Parts: sequence; C-alpha cells; structure tokens
Amino acid sequence: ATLKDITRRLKSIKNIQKITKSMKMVAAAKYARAERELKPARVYGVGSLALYEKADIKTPELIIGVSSDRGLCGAIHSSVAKQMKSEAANLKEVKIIGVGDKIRSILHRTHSDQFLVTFKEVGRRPPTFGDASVIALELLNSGYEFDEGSIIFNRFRSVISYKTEEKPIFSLDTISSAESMSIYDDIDADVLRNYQEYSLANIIYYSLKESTTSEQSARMTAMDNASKNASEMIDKLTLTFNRTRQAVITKELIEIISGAAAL
Amino acid sequence: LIMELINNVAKAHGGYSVFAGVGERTREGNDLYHEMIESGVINLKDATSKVALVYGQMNEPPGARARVALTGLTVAEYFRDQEGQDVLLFIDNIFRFTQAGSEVSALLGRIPSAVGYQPTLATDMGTMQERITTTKKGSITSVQAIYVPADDLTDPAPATTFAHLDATTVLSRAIAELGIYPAVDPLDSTSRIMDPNIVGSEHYDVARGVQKILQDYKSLQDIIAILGMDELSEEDKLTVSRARKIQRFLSQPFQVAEVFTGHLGKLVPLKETIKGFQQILAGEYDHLPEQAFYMVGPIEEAVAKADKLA
Amino acid sequence: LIMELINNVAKAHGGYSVFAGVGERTREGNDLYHEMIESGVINLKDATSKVALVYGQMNEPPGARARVALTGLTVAEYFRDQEGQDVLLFIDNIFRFTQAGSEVSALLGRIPSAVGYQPTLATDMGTMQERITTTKKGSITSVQAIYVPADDLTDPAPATTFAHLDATTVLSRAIAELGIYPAVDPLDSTSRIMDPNIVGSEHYDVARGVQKILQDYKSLQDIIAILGMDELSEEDKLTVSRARKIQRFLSQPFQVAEVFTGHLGKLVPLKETIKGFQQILAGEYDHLPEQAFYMVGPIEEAVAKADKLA
Amino acid sequence: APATTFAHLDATTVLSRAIAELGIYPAVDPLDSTSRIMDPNIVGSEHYDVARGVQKILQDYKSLQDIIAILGMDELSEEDKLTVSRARKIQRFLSQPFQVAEVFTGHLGKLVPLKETIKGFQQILAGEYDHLPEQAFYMVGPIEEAVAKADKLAE
Amino acid sequence: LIIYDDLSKQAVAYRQMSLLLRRPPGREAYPGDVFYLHSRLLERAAKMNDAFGGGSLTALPVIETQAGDVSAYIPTNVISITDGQIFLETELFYKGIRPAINVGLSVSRVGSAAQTRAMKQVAGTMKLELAQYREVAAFAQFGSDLDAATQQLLSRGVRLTELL
Amino acid sequence: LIIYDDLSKQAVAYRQMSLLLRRPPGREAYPGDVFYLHSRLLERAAKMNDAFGGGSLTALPVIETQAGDVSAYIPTNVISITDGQIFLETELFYKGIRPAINVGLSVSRVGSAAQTRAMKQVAGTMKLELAQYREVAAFAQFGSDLDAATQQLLSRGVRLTELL
Amino acid sequence: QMSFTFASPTQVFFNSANVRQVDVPTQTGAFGILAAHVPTLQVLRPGLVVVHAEDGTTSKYFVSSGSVTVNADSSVQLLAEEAVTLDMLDLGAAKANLEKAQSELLGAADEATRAEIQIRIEANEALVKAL
Repeated sequence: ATLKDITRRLKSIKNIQKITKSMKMVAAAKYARAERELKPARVYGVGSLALYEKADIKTPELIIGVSSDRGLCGAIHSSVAKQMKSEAANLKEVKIIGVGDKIRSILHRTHSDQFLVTFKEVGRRPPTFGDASVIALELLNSGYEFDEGSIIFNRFRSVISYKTEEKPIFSLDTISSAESMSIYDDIDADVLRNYQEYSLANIIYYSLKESTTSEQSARMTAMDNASKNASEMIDKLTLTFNRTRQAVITKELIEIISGAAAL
Repeated sequence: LIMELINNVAKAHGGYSVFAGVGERTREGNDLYHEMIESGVINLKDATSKVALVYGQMNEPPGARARVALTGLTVAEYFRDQEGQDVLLFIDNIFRFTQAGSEVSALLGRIPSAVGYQPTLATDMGTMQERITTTKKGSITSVQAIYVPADDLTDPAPATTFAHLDATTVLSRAIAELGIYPAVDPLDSTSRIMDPNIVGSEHYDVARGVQKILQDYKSLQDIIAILGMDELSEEDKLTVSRARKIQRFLSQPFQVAEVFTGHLGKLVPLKETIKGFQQILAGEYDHLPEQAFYMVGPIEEAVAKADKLA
Repeated sequence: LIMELINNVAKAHGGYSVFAGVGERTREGNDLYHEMIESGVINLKDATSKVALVYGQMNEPPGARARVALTGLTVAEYFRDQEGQDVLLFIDNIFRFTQAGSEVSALLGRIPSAVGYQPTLATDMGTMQERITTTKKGSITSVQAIYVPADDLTDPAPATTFAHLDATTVLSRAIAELGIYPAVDPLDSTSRIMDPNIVGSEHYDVARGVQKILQDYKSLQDIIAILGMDELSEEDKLTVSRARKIQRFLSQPFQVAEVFTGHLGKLVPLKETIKGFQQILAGEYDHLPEQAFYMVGPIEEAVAKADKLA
Repeated sequence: APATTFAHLDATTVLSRAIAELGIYPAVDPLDSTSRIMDPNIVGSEHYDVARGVQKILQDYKSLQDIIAILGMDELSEEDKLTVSRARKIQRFLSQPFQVAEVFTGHLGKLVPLKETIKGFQQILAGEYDHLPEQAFYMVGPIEEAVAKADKLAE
Repeated sequence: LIIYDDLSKQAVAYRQMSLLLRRPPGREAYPGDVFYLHSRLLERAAKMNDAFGGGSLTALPVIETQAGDVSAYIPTNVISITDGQIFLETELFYKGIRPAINVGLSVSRVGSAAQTRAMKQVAGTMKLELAQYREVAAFAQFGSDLDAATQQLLSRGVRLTELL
Repeated sequence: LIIYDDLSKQAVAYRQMSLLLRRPPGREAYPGDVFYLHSRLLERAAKMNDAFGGGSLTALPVIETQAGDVSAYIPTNVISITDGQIFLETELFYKGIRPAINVGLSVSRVGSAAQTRAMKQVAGTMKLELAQYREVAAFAQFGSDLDAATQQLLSRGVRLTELL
Repeated sequence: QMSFTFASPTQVFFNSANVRQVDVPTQTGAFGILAAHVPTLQVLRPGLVVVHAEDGTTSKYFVSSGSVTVNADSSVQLLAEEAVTLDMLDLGAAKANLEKAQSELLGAADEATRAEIQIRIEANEALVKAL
C-alpha cells in the first residue's frame, strides 16, 4: 500500500461509482417506458396465442433467441442462450435465428455454421411492431419451410425478477391443418397463409416487448448494485488512505526523532 | 452569518460577542473590519458596538497565534462573570490554533506525537475549551470555524476538536447557488441537543419531520428527473411539493444585510419557527405557491407575500 | 483454538505436558485450572498429575512477563532431556515476551528500532525460542499462540516469529467476521511437512487442489465485488460455487466452542477429511447447497444437513 | 534525492517498472518525460503536434483502462474503442530493439532516423494501420517493418 | 461496578506523559506500555471465589474508534484485555436503531453462564432467528417478489429488530 | 508584481540551517517557524489606501507538490497563508487542457471584485456552466439516451473548455 | 355472453369485455359475429369495426390491417397493426394521399410495385367510407 497506489484506485472507483450510477438512471427511464408499453403489448400477446392454447396443436415427424445488444444487464442474454443450447443438442433439424448481437457472440463459436439470420441495434430504440415485421419478412423470404419452431425470451415479472420462457410457434402452414382444426369451419387453405403470417409477427413483437422490459429492469438493478458496491468501496479505501497518510507522517517523524536522539 | 449572530444575540438576549481571529490574513482583517462598521455592529462614533475584535495575524510568531484565542476568551469572560451576559465567542480558525500550538511544542523541543501534532494536544485543547461553558453568573457560547486537513475527519486536529463540539453549521456552495440564504445545509448540520429531553417534545418531532421530508425529496430526485413527474402517487406528488416549500422557508433575510439587499431584516422567535414549519408539514399551506415562502420572516409574511397581485 | 487443541491432543497423550501462560488474562488461568482438575489431567488427591502450569499474566510487570516464558520452557526442557520423553509445550501468549521487552528496552538505555521496538528483538527471541525444540534425547511439540497488534502481520513481532516455526496456522479477522470458525486463512497458513514424500501424494494433491480453487476464487473476488456473480463466465461460475462450499466445509464446530455456539463439537479423522474435500473437488456435490457444508464434522453430515432442508 | 534532481535538467527521461513489466523496452514513460526543446519554434510544428497527439491518445487510454477493465469493451462507441486499439499500437511501436540489448531482446538492434519516427506515429494516429494487429508493432525499427512483421505473423 | 469513560482519552493523556518524558514513540506515537496501562487495570475487575468472600468487580471500559477502525492499535489492545465487546456502528445509530449494537460483532465470552434461564428460553431462539435474518437480507426492496420460506425471515427480523 | 519561484525551495534552504543549527525538527524535518517564515513574507503584499499613496504590491508564490499532494506540510502552510490558489494537474496537461488549470479546485477569494465589470458579465455564467458540465463530464460519450438538457450542458462545457 | 378482446400494439381497448355482437371488415367482405358464433378464422381488411356494447349505444373504430378470431367457446379477440378511433383522423389529407396513390399506379409497371401502390389506394379509399 502506497499513497501513489491508494489514490489511483480512489480516482478510478469514484469514476465507476458515477459511471454506473448514470447507467442505472439511463436504464431506469428505459424501464419505466418499457413497463407502460408492455401493458397493452401483453394483452396483444394474450389475444395472439388465444387459439393455440384453446385448441391443441402438435406436429408429426426453428429456434429463435430474443434479447438485445447492450450487455451488463446481469443475466438476460445468458439465460436464453442456456435454453437455446439446451435444445441445440436435444433435437431433428435445428436452425437458429438470433435477434440481438449478444446472441451472435455468446452462442456463436459453438453453433457457427447453424446460423440463418442475425439482427443488430436491438435494445437501442424501444422495439416496435415494425421491427417485428422485419423479423417476420426475413423469415418467410428465406428458403427454409420450417416444420415447427420455438421462441425463447425473457418474460417480465417485476423490477428484479424475470423468467426465461419458451413458446412453441406452429407456423408451418402444413401443420396449420390438424385434427383439432376440424372443429373449425369456413376457412381457406390460403387464408391461413395470411393469418399464420400475422400471428407470427404478433408473438415476435410480444417476446420483443417482454425482453426489452426485462432487460432494462435488471440493468437498472445490476448498475444500482454496482454503483453502490463502488459507493461502499470508496468509503472503505478512503479511510484506509487516512490510516496510511497519518501513519506515513508519524513514521517519517519517528525516523527523524530516532536519529536525533542518538547523537 | 457571523455578524447577524452578533446582532441577534445582542438583540434577543442582550449579550455581547467577541471575535478572536487566529491566523487572520491582514487583507481579510481589514476587509472584515469595514464590513462590520458598514453593517452596524461596530460603531466608530458612539458606544453602541456589540463586538470586541482580537487579531492574531499570520505574520506574527507561533506564540502570538497560540495565545490570541485566550486573549479573545478573556475579553469574553468579563462579559460572562462581571455583567452576567450570554456571551458569544467566534474563533476563526480553530485549526490554525492547533497548528499554532504544534509549532510552539515543536519549538520548545518536545518530541512530536501522532501525525506530527504536539504531545500536549489533548490538554492544549482542554485548558481552553473548558473555559467556554455556562456558569452561575452567565455563559459563553462559542462558534468555531474549522479547517479539516486532507478532508480527513480522523486527523487528530478535527478529532480532538469534535470531542468538544455540541453542534455544527455547514455553509455550502450547493445551497448558496440555489439561492437559499443563509447557505446552511439542513441535513448536514447536526446537534447534540436534538433530543426530546432537552429542547422539548414538539421541537423534536417538527425538526425530524423537516429532516425526513427533505431526505425523501432527495430520495425521489432520481425518480423525478428520469421517470415522469406526473407518475408519482398522490402521497409522492404531495410530499415533493410540500418539501420544496420547506427549504424555501429555511430562507431568511438578514438585518446586517440591509445596506446590500435593500430588503427588511428579520428575527424569527423560537416558537414562531417551530409552528411555522409544523403547519407546512401538516399541509395547512398546500394551496400556497412556492415563491411565497422564499426570503421571509415568520409564516405570516409568507401568506401575505403569496397574495402579491394574483 | 489452543484450548480445543489441548482437549484433542494433550488429554489423549502418554507423556507429560507443560502450559505457560504468558501475559494473557488471569481468569484464563482460573478457567484452565478448574477445567483441568475436572478432567483429571490435574489430580489434587494423589499425584497422577500430567500437566505442569506456569503463569505470568497481564497483571505482572514487564520484567516478569519478559522471563515467564523462559520459566515454562525450562520446566519443559527437563522432561525432554533428563527423562527423554514426548513433552507437549503450550504457550499463550508468546507476543507478551517481546512486548514486555519493548516495555523495558527504552529504560535499559537502548535506542528504539522499528515501530519503537527493542533493537535486540532479533536475538532476544532467537536464544529463547531455539531452546523450545525437539532434540536427539527427547521431543517437544510446541503450540504457541501469537498475538498480532493492529492486525499488522508486518509488525516486527509477529513477522520475526514465522522464522522460528514448522507449522504456521494464521487466523484472520475477515474470515472470523464471515462467521467461519476456526477462522484459519487457508492460503496464508503453511506447514514444512506439506511434501508428498511425508503426508502422501494423495493428501498433497487434495491440499494443492483446494488451494488452487481458493486462489482462483480470491482472484475473481475483485470483479464480483463490483459486478456481482451474474456477470461471470459459465466455467468460472462453477469454481466459485465449489470454492464457497469448500470455504464452509473448512469451518468446524469445536468441542470448546459448544458452550456458546450451541453445536455439538466434532473431531474429523484424516481419511474422512481427505476423502471429504476430494468429493467436493470432484464435483459429486455440485447439487447440495452451500450452507449444508457450514459447521459440520465429516462429509457424511453435509449430506444429512442437505436432507434436513425440505 | 531524485525529486530534487528534477530541477537541474534540460530534458528528463523517466522509466517505469510497470512499463518494463509488460515487456515494453525501453520502458520510457510517455506522460512523464519532459524536454526544454519541445517547442515548435525549435523542432517544427509538425514534430510538436504529432508528439502532443501521440501522448493525448495514450493519456486518453489510461483514463479508459479502469473503466473497461470492469465494464467490458462493448460499451465504447466506434470512435472510442478505435482509440483503444490505436493507443496499444502506439504504445507498442514505442518499443524499440536496441543494438546494445541484443543479448536480451533476441533481435538485431535498430536505429531509426528522425523523420522516419515522425512519419511512423503520424500514420497510426491517422488510423492508416488500423487493419494490422498490435503484435506487428511490438519491437520493430522503422514503420515499414511493422508492416513486414504483420505479413510474417500472418502466414 | 466500575465504568471507565474512557480509556482512549486516558491513553492520549499517558502518551503525553511518555512523550514529554522522552520515552520512545512507537505505534501511533504510543509508548511501549499502553497495553500494560490497560492490562493491570482491567485485571483488577474479578469474581472472587466463596473462600475469598464472594465479592465481584465488574468492568465496563469505553473506547472511541475513528470511523469504525477496530484494527487500530489501542482498540485491538482492549479487545485483547476484555472478556468481550459491544460494537456501536454509526451506520445503525444515524439510522434510528438505538441502542446501536452490532449483533454480528458483539460477543460476551464469560457472561453466558451468568444469564437468567427465563432469558435463555427466549434469547436463544432470538439469536438464532436474528442471524437467520442477518443471513444477507440487504436486498430489501421487493415487497412480495421473493420466495416463500425466506420471506418470513425478513418479516421476523425487522420486528425482532424494532423490539430491541 | 512579485513571483517567488519557488517557496518550496526556500523552505528546503531554511530547513538545512535549522537542522544544522540544531533546532528541533517537526513534520518532514521542518522547524516550528517555517509557517512563520512564509506568513511574514506574503502578508507584506498589500493594497494601500489613498492615505498612504494608494500603491500596491501583488504576490505570486509557486509551490511544487509531489504526486499532487497538496496536503504536504509546506503546501498546507502556503494554501492557508494566501488569498487563493491555481491548481495545475498532469492529467489536464497531457489530455490537452493547457494551461492545465483545474477549474474545480482552483479558487480566489478576491475573485469577483478584482475582475473588470466587462469580465464579470460573462465569468459567473461560465463558472456556473462549467460546474454543471463537470458533474456530467464522465458520460460525454456514454450518453446516447440522455435528455436534451444535460446533452446541452455537455456540449456547452466541452466548447468553453476549448476556449480557455 | 362472450368475452371480447380488442387491441393494437400501442393501445388496448377491450379485455374480456361483455359484448353481444361485433362487425369486422375481413377479406371475405364484412362478417358479423354474434354471442354463440361458429369457429371461423378470418384476416382483416382496411375498413370499419362495429362493436355492439351492452347498453344500446355502439362505439365504432377504423382499422388498417390485422386479425380476428372466433373460437369453440364463446370468446372473441380482434387485433390490428394500427387501429385508430374515428375521432383523430383527418378527412382532408386522406384524399391527398388517394389522388397521389392513383397517380403512381399508371406510372409503375413492375409487378412488385403495382401491388404496393394499389394497397395504399385500397387503404385511402377506405378512409372516406367513414369520414
């Protein structure tokens, strides 16, 4: 421990304490907006799936990861990547789509050749149905007529709690017509080709609206922890400095007096 | 703040004051001299003066700087015992009194104690600070300006001084830049007599209520700047608007500063303050505007100001 | 710890034992004496007495505390040479020997060394400590508790004491304040015996593995200190989780600790300790919670402890 | 003793153990070395502005070091982390295989002319070498060699 | 019962004496026998056996730390003299908790077998549940967003805290 | 106008003599009257009234600090001695800000009343604006999602800093 | 009784609300769904939405595009990309767009561009069916 070293770490933790403090505030505004924009978007998602739950849909014989770009949000990108790699080995042909750069980097090296499309700038600007539609367009423009898929995302619960959730997407138009669909009448083969396409854009948007609410909340959290872990570390080293300042003055003085009291 | 304190003790309690400048810069000595005449406390003509000035300047040897705090205390001691007053004693600054005494002990040839200070530090402080108390005849109450070295509160100088300190008055830039005068930090200044047993049952709960309502204001500051003002609950919207009216009522115009400000000076009696703040906390003035409580005496002058024109 | 160790080794010992109280509390003798009479190791009726006691507690003047360690070790010297047996020597506290020296060195007419100690600290300790040893005529197992002043392990007193030792067991406040007992730092403690050629390569490889997993956890502790555990890699997340389980499995309920920590005291056989920490290292228990390893004897009690939490 | 010596000099060259620790030899501190002749009226305004610019980007990186060490690299924008990769290349191009240190370095000693040095750092600051890795710059003579070492370090 | 308020101020007094006497300034300028100063005094608090009359001197010495620094020279000494400590954190006092006793640091060594049994019947499972609450409950703000078996320990704690 | 360059070096030159005349040593081996050495030197600077001719002497002491430590004995002396300070820092220097005057710490007591009524008109505004800038200065790049208010206060500050 | 759910990505209107009948502008004209209506899925078309409330007075809305759903039990849900009330749409700018849309129709031959302009015609031509 030295006066040069001590103050260097005090100079830099008073940085982190503040840098982290504003990153809590930045995320705190983005949470409060994402919490309001989720309130309707939930009802929207509720009404979107209210058909696949009321009438059972199976498949006789596509993985979508939803997170963001900006990290430091605790364990948002890492919780969905765990449940993606869980199904990457458990299954059958598996083709992956990752929304948010932090899926192209966290679970890439392992499944580098199993990529279909990648999406950036997620979590910078609050998501829209317009963003979900670009996700819907690119999926249907690719020559991958998928049998069945599942979308994995972070569902919001509260300021601190969230859970990684799967939702199966029966978006194969060949799978749209099952024995449970025989209950329904007055349908076209190519009117489901319209409905299935749109109900896909809904659930993508819903998962995206849940994610950016669950993401900014735990970044607000992680940074409120980190800024007040630095607040504690400042208050700890500062009085460690005083110890070492007073002791250096005292010790430099004994060193003189000892030399004066020998002549 | 010093001069107003001199005025208001002489006014309210009929007690004189003594300024003992330990390590006074001669420029600041001259500047403080005319500031006291220009405001009213020193009267170069008649006998209406309220202060005795003692100057231990910097360009004087450690002996003079170490003993002037006594030369001031002794002039103040006359007005305690001989005229039975509630005296006021200013020391500015107390650290330069400690450093004065360290130099002396260093000069005589005494082996230095911790952090370079004198071995006699405890007593060097005790033999002076124990003359400043309430006697049977009168009392001397001392305001001491403190310099903390390396902003280190554990440094023996402020550490030895704090053992004798009953209350603090923090004059802050932050509060002064907002416009609140005197520039006192309401949460940063603390007192030993903040006890229901000493001041009273009412005084305590009203002070603490004001203390809590300002902390809550700080506690909601980040929620104010980054969430949306109109999304606080009824009880959170209310305490914010009530809290702003509290820190404005702390503001007070000063008599001493009539020559500068041009506005009338105020001496707010004790119970006027207690009930004044109690009513704002109870919400009795939830309808009045913010600018109403700014730079006013009692609560009466605040409601009258609230009228203005519209 | 030194009392637990007596209860463990001194009681179940064939040869004789010498206890030397040096500059600690007087009641700490009145505790040991009455506890020892009770256990039979001291017999008052006859002379089957096994332990010899010598005292010079912190009530005694420097001179007495300076030489009382010598008194005890001389009693131990005899049982080693003149009878040639297995003597157990216990000393608490060995620091009070150099402290007492510190107290007189000034007056003896020395010039003060580092920290104002006796310049003769180096050799004062040497000539006295080198006697407390195993010879070719007999053997002394010497347990000496060492007071560290101001938790400063660099203070000339505890730092010179290392050089005289075969096994150093370092107790740390940080560890203690984490409710880990015995509060033994598992990375600062060393034994000259830790050599596969003695303890066995199986013992050595579990000790080196536990130390590696703990050094790695400690080096990640500055990143988790700001970020929190959430931010670690999936490889490191495991090492943290094991090291923490190990940390608590290094804690243990002592038999002398009973009469205030409510838990039944435990002694763990060496095969159970090695096999214990091997299994945690091997990943067999990555499913058990951390607190299941907290304050338990053998590893089979962690399994029992985990089942309780239903 | 060394602190009093400072006031006796025209140009001071300060060495750090922390700089030498990273294998950077010579271990001259770019923020601690001061010359009397570091005046553009003597060395030229091109020489001056390049050097001032060299230090600024290393100075800026030093301020970032503790922020990025805990809070990752991604949180720097495309114009911030561009300076980080530059500063580390400027840091490493400052390293020089001495002709005396042949026994230590393991390289042939190099002697770089004045104008070859100013052109060197000028280009890296301009960002003309942003494509090349840092290790290309570590322990070389003139700047052409930093390109040469990249090509060899390729395949 | 004797109460020494306080030894830290008596220490500086004796340090003044030692330094005026020109005795070697050591740790924090304190003389070599500031341990002894408080050793010989606090030993004199004792509980005599019946043969000696069954009289007891009980000591409560006071120590003023600087900013919570228990590792300091003088405080560590008195920790090593006394049969136990009571810590008073500024962070609990300037919070409203009075008496501001740090429960996680204060221990009374030889004082357990001098407690009322009626107290042991209530304080035993109080000390147990207070450590179960102090088992990291700093998280605080979530209301009803946590578990089930751990939310009641937060409930118990604050009440068992307010009671004190 | 006088410039003592520098007083840290006179303090060394004085110290030598005292130590060798065998006067008692204090903090950093400085005698008791080294504060008194500089206090009588720097008070000698003053502004006389028209009663005494109205002339003035103006003082500018230089103090060299090591590792920025302004709490060293001699600097602590001169800081209190004088009416104000200008703090120059190594960081500000190489970062580019030259003269490397730390706007934060640097202070003058005479200040406002010393500058012309023209300067007053734009100085206090700059004092307030750089104050609000330095509070947010750390987020000059890491603030894409900041409000347009602090985003103005950052843009206002960086540009004033270039002007100085 | 039937639970009715109507919302957009931005705003929510009904959530399991008690309503008797709803009229919806589907592809296949405009379908009317009563309390115990048949299981029939049909996608949306730019037009008018009639929601028959429980107390005599009906609220009506305008839709861009989306989906409606009627199920094996008495429960209905309707969703649109952008749905706005009759209150906030200008009748002025709607003709400005329509006339501009019918200009690009004869000025584009690409089979991909033709569809894109005609959909905008259809949407703007539906903006006068209400205003």
